Amino acid sequence: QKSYLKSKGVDLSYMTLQEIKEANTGSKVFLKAKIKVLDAMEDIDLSIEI
Amino acid sequence: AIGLPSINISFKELATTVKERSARGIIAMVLKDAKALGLNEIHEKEDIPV
Repeated sequence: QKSYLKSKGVDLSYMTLQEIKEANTGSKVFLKAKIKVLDAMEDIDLSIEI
Repeated sequence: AIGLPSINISFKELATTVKERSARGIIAMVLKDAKALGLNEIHEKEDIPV
């Protein structure tokens, strides 16, 4: 969003991060996500002490 | 002069402007052939005269 706003010509040097996220984008949406994908058991370790 | 009453609403754009400076990164290419003489204007990597 910041890169897009700069590409348009706004001067966000004063605007706070929250106000930067406030800004109108005009039919464009930018989102990011974080996930971790599980996997089935594939290799098994086992050490036995007598 | 006194005329008919005038009501006008004007809509303008906030013409945010970054000045257009001299273009950099253009290459002049010259070559001799018997086909497609003159300039050929290969702006895009993909398209090529056949």
